[PDB]
Amino acid sequence: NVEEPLGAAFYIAVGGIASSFVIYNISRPGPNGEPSSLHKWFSKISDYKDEWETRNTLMAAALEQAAHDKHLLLTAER
Amino acid sequence: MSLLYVLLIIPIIGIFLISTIDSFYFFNVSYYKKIALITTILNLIVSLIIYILFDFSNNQFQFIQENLDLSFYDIYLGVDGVSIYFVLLTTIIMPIALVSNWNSITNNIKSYLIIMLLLETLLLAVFLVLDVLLFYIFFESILPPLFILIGLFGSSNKVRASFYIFLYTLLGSLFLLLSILTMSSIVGTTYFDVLLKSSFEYTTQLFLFFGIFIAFAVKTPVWGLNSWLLRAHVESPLGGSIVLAAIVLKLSLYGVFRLILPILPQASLNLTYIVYAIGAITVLYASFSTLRTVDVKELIAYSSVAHAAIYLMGVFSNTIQGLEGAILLGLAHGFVSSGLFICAGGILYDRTGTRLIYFFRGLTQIMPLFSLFFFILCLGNAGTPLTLNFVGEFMSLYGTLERLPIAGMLASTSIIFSAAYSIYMYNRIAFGGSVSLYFIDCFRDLTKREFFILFTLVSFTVILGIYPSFVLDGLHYNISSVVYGIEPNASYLT
Amino acid sequence: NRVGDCFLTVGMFAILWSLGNLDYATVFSLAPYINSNVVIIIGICLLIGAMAKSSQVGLHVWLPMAMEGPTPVSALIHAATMVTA
Amino acid sequence: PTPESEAFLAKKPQVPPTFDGVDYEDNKRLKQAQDAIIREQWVQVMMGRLVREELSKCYYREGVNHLEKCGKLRERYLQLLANAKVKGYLFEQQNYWSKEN
Amino acid sequence: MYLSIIILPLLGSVVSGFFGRKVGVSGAQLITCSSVIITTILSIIAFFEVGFNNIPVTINIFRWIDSEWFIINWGFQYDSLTVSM
Amino acid sequence: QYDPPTGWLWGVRPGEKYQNEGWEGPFFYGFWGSLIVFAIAYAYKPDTSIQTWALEEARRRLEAEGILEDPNPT
Amino acid sequence: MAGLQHYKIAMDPALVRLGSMISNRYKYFRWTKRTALVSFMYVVVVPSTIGYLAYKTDGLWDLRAKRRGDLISER
Amino acid sequence: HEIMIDTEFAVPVLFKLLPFIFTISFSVIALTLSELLSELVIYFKFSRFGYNIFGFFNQRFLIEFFYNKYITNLILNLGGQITKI
Amino acid sequence: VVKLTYPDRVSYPREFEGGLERELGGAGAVRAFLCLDDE
Amino acid sequence: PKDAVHLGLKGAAVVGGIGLLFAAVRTSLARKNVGPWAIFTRNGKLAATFAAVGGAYDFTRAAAANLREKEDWVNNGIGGLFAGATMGLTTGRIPRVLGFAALTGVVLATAEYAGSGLRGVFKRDVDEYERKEFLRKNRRRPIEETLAEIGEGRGIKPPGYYERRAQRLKEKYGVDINPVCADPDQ
Amino acid sequence: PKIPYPKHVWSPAGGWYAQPANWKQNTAIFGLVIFGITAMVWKYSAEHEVRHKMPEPDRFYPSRYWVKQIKDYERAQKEKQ
Ligand SMILES: CCCCCCCCCCCCCCCCCC(=O)OC[C@H](COP(=O)([O-])OCC[N+](C)(C)C)OC(=O)CCCCCCCCCCCCCCCCC
Ligand SMILES: CCCCCCCCCCCCCCCCCC(=O)OC[C@H](COP(=O)(O)OCCN)OC(=O)CCCCCCCCCCCCCCCCC
Repeated sequence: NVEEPLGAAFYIAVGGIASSFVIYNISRPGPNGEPSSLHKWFSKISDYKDEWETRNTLMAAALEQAAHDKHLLLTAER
Repeated sequence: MSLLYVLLIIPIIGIFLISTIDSFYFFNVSYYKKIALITTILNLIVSLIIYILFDFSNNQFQFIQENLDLSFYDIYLGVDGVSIYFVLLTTIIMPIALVSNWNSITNNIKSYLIIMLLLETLLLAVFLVLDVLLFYIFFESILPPLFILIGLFGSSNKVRASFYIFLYTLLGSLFLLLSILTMSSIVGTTYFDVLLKSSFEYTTQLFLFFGIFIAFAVKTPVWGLNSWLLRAHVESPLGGSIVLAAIVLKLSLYGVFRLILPILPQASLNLTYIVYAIGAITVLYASFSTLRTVDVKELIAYSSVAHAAIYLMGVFSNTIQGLEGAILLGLAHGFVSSGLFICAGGILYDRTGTRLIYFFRGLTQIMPLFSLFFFILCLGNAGTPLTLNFVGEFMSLYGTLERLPIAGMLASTSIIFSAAYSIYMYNRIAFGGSVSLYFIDCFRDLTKREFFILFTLVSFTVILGIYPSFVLDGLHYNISSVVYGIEPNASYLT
Repeated sequence: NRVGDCFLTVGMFAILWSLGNLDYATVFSLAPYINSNVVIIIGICLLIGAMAKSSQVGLHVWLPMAMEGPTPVSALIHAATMVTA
Repeated sequence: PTPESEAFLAKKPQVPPTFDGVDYEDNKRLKQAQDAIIREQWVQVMMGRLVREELSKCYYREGVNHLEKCGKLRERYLQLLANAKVKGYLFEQQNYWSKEN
Repeated sequence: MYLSIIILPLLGSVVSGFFGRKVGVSGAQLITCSSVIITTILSIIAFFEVGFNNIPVTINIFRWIDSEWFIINWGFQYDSLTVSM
Repeated sequence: QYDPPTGWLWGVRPGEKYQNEGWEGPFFYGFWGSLIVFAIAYAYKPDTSIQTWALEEARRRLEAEGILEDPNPT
Repeated sequence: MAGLQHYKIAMDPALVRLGSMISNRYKYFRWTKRTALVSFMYVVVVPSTIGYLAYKTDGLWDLRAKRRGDLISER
Repeated sequence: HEIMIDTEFAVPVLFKLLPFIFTISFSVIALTLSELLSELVIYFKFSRFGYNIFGFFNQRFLIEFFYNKYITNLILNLGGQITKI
Repeated sequence: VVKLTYPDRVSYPREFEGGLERELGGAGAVRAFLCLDDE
Repeated sequence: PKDAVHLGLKGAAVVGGIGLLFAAVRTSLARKNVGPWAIFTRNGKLAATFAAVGGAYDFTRAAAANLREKEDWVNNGIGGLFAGATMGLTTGRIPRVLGFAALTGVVLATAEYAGSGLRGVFKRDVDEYERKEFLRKNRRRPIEETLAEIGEGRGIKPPGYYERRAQRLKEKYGVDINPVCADPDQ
Repeated sequence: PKIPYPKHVWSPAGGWYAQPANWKQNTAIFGLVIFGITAMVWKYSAEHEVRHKMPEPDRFYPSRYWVKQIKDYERAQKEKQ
């Protein structure tokens, strides 16, 4: 006469499928290929139009010159 | 402050809190383990944030910080696609490894947590440093904590295991260091964006390859240089084993993508047949000995050797799919070996106190939840499709075949033999009769803790086995940069 | 069956190597033109895989031993559908 | 032609895909060249992927008749398959070649 | 319908297996047999659509493995052989 | 005749309830919560894959040849 | 016996003794004609054979886009 | 590779009905050998020729014997050597 | 025994106008029998 | 050319002389009143073993140069390989014969290949700034220079690869390469 | 008879002779869930299927009643003369 409840795993599976359907639908770009309100935020925050290249170039040249100086000091004539 | 420095700083903060909170509150050890776990969660949250901002098709290192204060040894941090997934693997594995030892560490709990937190910082720094000598410094830094971790928390043979892993790794690494120092002398630095533009002459490349290869074959490990792993991965505490097989084996693989492919292309291509003979021999020999291994944790440890042979052959394939498959297999091995070590070193071992296969049989009858996850993990170890293990094995094996067909054909035999030892070990433990008559007490099934570390690991392998694009899409552009060769009508355009 | 799976994998590897991918339309559209020795390598490879799943004399021994399962399994899996793969 | 998207232009190479007349001490210019060689190889590769897609549709459209009606795509895909491959920039960065040799 | 043939036997299997305690013996048999019989009717309908009218059906959902030249999709083709099998 | 479904989930005997070891909060809410949030965040992440950029140029070049029809002819 | 209390196991002394012999067997290896021959075969001969075959067939074949009127051989 | 025209028209009628002649006769031969004779097969079985024939076919050409001896046990002994020596 | 006694082919090979050459893929592919050497 | 026997005798003398010195120290350090003639009675084998090894070393290296008509590092390897075998011959165990041979052969060959600074080094006597400068920015080389050492194939197909392979394939298999066309209309 | 077994073993598939008293109610919910997922899969299929020949008007082709590709063709073909 014991009854077996559906259980928490039922709601995770059913809820996860339902949530996946809902989240996928609201995240679509819409009828036109126009980014949504949230799409523009993620594109804006991770912009780095030239930041990595600028910093990387400055560091590469500096360690280039530093190697130059050590080569000069290490190969100096006795 | 860079997000990459935050990644290295959070675990040090947790170490500080663990070591000082006795002065603000006998504090319960639950509080200590709560601090360490939340520390790993925040480190994982930061790595997820980095990945959301990360760009998949940039050949500039991302999230770097300008120094402008040059010294003799400065830590420069940067990330690209060939390192971003190893950072994610380290930050996902570390919380699971902490929960897997929540109850089994009974003495010296503060020391255990501080070592694991320090291991997190050091292993992460290996993936993020932008200098070749910085790579050696972080690669070798993990040895003293690993020596102490094994010796304070290991099983009966912990002393011999601790010595083996320390002396093997040191010996191999000393040959890598001599290779790195030669590079540093010719070029003037080991910063990546400078050394990768250098062109070493062919004979220099050959002797540079030897010395870097000796170290990476000790760390892969290749068969015959692998007794340190068969000791250390078994005698280690469970959290140590997960870290040692999920992240520490991956160091030699990520090391190939920084230290051999861009700067030793001619030596790598000319020596691939030596690499492939060793990798082929390792695939067969390790497979046959895994079939005859009677320690359950040693059997899972030996299968790591066979899988690492395939990613090593994929990394020397000089093809896009072989290189991406190598990274895919490395990652898939991290989830699967973590789960199989939890099943053996954490579920069987805690319940029985023994690791001998002769005492186990028919566990499915009383432990259905364990047998369900254990079986799925054993299919992952056999590279069954729908796991990320099939995707990595297939792509790695295809690249090895296309580079050198006889080596790929022998390496392909792993599809037969990995199934053999995985299915044999599963059948003897979960199936193979009624419940073993050596068990006096009955056994409880998985606790909620055991269930949710296995479920989480099994979730990652299956989700990525169905949509491996979640890693490949961020791999394609950067991994193009390590391929060596030309097409006749595609090259030298004008 | 895993022995036959290993040969099917190498045959897929040979298709990928020669044709660039393994969708049916591509393979079947290019088959008349590919090197005849390549067709043999792929063909023999997928024949050996077929031998194991359809229990031909080389790789047959599993199917008689598969009668150890419950009877409706033999009718469905080992007689009518999977043996025909 | 399909208009070049805003996202596409953000990653379009400003330099030709070559290493000739590139000062390797100029970090920015060298990485720009490397990006151009890499991107050009992928375009040729993605071209083959699109040809294969068209060949797939005609095969399932012409059925029995595919051996006669799909030859033009058939030839195109084989040409791309014989020529397009992501080979990296690093051989061409380290090895200069001349036509007059 | 063409996708519904693929997923319906899988759906019944996960209810029978991962929620057997919920449906019991009779619930498991009702769900699996129902989910296989309904799939069989759709297969008979498919055999008429694809085979008798000679209309093959292509369906691609999401890519599985995408590396340079290899693009493998979660994709299904129904042709005369498919519905015959 | 059938039996009532029995068994102790997580080994909790029918009299008692599950006791928290202290890991459940951080693991379910921090570890799994963050992964779920990241997955939602990943739906809105812009595509920066080399394929997407290269497919668009490949389409234009095959539009240039007599392979693909041009939506915007001249 | 090892940290946490585990369940009661009928630890069979023969099986335990067999497990101890396997852990300590390295201490009793000796060079004999048999062991040297086996060790030389597994470590030298078979690997050098695969190495020689891999060497001699390196670059021999390529399958990519090979049609009728062409050869798989490259060398 | 077409043969169907020759199969329909070029095959002599004797070879077309030969299976049915054999089927309708060995069924008589088999049904008569039992329930009517029943000692002849016994005489064959208890001959050394028949005994060996009976055992060979009952033991499935001895393939499982030779597979187990020289493939499966060969691999297990290779692993034994690798682990021990 | 079969090799000694197996009947000769009892029909001339079927011929195809043009050898179905275009519909079998052109001269690059394999074609059908067309006024070729006898067999 | 060189005299293997004459050079080997000198080798035995130099290291036998050192062995005789170590023989004298053992005799001097003896506790019992054995005498001055203990040099060849008790410790005599030590001096003989040393003369045997260094003689064997100088003989076999000198012979190795004569047989190969070359003067390179290898000869110091076989010389050490033979000297190490002679060292192990005294023990009477075959594994010690091989292992001692291997160590002596490897150590002595490694020293000769790298030119150990035990007595001097290969002085460059050149501009070290120019040496490191040239190796540092030799970023791009002529392609032929690479091809001369890795070759063609294995993914290295420089422009004109197909024409050469066509030529190569004809010279070996006697087959002209004419790939078929996939387009019936050509 | 029926085999004895431990009552402490919890298995997701039920165990040994497992049938809850409420099995019909639970089966009804799960069957409803199965219908709901199947319908979503049906909707996806009817929109994303691809054909290269359409069925003739007089032939039994029930997909013509839900598949977007054929529904558009039939609606457009009705505009004749
Ligand atoms: C490949 C990795 C896994 C990916 C797929 C993940 C699962 C997807 C859903 C699979 C179908 C649903 C399976 C239901 C589980 C079976 C019944 C059950 O609950 O077992 C518990 C049962 C409980 O059985 P019980 O309910 O009869 O309880 C009494 C029985 N004893 C005595 C044991 C307690 O445990 C077992 O008895 C068997 C243990 C092994 C379980 C086998 C795993 C089943 C899933 C196979 C995965 C299929 C992979 C596909 C291949 C990949 C494709 C290339
Ligand atoms: C052994 C297991 C093997 C598993 C193999 C993996 C599956 C591959 C084989 C089956 C393929 C079928 C997959 C379903 C295809 C359709 C997916 C779908 O649900 O699409 C609907 C939804 C919106 O559709 P949309 O893409 O927006 O179309 C408009 C575009 N302009 O799109 C969505 O985003 C909704 C996504 C919700 C999840 C999809 C439904 C999943 C159904 C399968 C669940 C099985 C597990 C059941 C768990 C227990 C349930 C009781």
